[PDB]
Amino acid sequence: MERYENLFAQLNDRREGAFVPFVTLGDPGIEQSLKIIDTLIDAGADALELGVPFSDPLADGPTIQNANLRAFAAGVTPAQCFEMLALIREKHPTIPIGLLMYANLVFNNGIDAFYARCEQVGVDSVLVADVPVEESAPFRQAALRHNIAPIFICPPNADDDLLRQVASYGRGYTYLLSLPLHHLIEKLKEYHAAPALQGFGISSPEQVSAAVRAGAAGAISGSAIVKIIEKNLASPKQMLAELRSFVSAMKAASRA
Amino acid sequence: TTLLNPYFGEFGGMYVPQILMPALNQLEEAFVSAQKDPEFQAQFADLLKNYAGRPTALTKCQNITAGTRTTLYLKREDLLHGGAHKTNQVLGQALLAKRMGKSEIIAETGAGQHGVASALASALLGLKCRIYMGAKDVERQSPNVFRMRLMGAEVIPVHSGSATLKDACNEALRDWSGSYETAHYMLGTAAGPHPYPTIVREFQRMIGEETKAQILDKEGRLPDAVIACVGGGSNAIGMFADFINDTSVGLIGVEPGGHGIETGEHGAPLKHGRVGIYFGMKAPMMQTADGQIEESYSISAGLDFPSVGPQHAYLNSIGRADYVSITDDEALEAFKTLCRHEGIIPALESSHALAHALKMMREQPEKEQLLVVNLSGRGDKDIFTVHDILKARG
Ligand SMILES: [Cl-]
Ligand SMILES: [Cs+]
Repeated sequence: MERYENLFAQLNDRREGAFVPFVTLGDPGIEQSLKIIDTLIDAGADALELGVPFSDPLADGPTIQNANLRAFAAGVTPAQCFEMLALIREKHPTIPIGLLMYANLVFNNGIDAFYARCEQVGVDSVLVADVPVEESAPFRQAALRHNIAPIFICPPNADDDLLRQVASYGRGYTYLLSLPLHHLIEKLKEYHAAPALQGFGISSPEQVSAAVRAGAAGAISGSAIVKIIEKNLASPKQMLAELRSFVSAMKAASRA
Repeated sequence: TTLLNPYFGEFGGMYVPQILMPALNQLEEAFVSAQKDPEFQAQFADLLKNYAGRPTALTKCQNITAGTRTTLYLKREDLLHGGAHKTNQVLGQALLAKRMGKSEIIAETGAGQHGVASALASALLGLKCRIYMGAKDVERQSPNVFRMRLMGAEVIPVHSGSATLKDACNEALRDWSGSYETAHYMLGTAAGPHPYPTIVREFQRMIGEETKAQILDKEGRLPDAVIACVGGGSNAIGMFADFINDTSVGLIGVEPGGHGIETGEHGAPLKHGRVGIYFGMKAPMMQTADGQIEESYSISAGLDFPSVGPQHAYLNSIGRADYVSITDDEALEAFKTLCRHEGIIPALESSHALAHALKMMREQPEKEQLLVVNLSGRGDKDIFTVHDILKARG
């Protein structure tokens, strides 16, 4: 499987950018989460970025902190997330699925065992939020041994040595956080990095169009989707319709 | 990559989001040059001597060891300005922040002692100070919150998560990722990402340096063992550091046993937790079987840190230092004994260390041994807690 290469190859022949929603697995319940994800795909999401609830998500702001709390209230465990991942993959054979992890859940039962389990359920990529490239060697080596793409964040304060490490070590895509933007994309394709997805504060269709025009292969909406869930917790049917309208509007914006 | 080793054996590291790595590299470089800078060393020593009260006394206990062959000394960090050893390292870190051109201080606190210490260092040195505190801990430590506010610190409550220390440790990191240009993160113990385990040790190590000179002056020999309680590890590693190469000196760290190890309600990650990755380090921690991070439990709020400094886990693994635990009840008894026989009210934290020294003495009363306990703070802050427990019992 190279779902990301296939996704980007087709997107580029259709001169589209990728739209990638983030959502926490099991938020607000396991069954409602499974329906949220099916709505996001059907409305036109090109790939998925999925969080596993962790007790101490020190790299996340309040919207994702509350999403984790809702999922923990529903009894969601790492093992139940993996069960959910197998179901999603069974329904949707071609969409790339990326996990956003914290290092302790990857380390807990053995680094190699974690990536083996991702390969088994058909996960395509893993970003470990609290592992910098300097500490990444055992993680990305385990990822490569199990045909998992290791995803690295390229932050705004990145220098050149970081760009070269990110470009050599990453696969699938580069996670871009917001040095001029256009210059970052160009240095990254200079160093033959995986296609860059812009992931900072992507809230409106106009931002999706800007990212693609600026040279990025697409955009990740890192919390605007979780806000829609938070807004509409009491009305599940209004939740899915708002999610459907937002995602199709954002995905229309990627058609440049 | 880095100037110093971020690892102690297999423990430690810099497990932070990529965005914080430049801040840690800047901090490590400033620390290494401050350490080679006689001007920095003299400013630091001047503050410790003329503002905080160093050197602190080394008191020989007169009455507590009667009828045994133990000689017990107490290193009196309870006489330090602020009433706890924390004052040593916040002064060093505040001078470091100024050296780096920073003007703001971020700190986390649980029981409130680190927040008080950071607030007083910030007021002295002209730094604006904001302090994150779990709203559970705000409610339960309103004396310490008033102190911080009197000293001009901005206190910010955290309701995220379990709203305790660990969740305050997270929001301080989020703040610092955006503000490290102008703000320094004043971490409260000898844990977290490199270079903090190294910095806090070096800014606490005078405890051991003084103890060694003081014990050689008084007894003409090194102690058989030095004993210190271990919440995050800063007071213990500060006592230990200068004795590490004196391999005849026992090093004993004491973790809180809570209601008993077997109850599951304790705070002893080093001996009874499991290695994991959190708060920027690979270290033993309190965690569930799924990899979620639990809280410690102890009667003393100051031993609430659910992990331990990585240098301690290293020292344990190679057998240089031994780690034990002491229950709530053993600590309470030691608290009462020091009051009645020596006229010193110890912190409930420090009482765990003293309780283990009393155990060594009582179990083998004819063993000749020279012990030093690090009395990491005074117990005025604990008298209400102790009073209520003793009323609830009789
Ligand atoms: Cl003095
Ligand atoms: Cs601890």
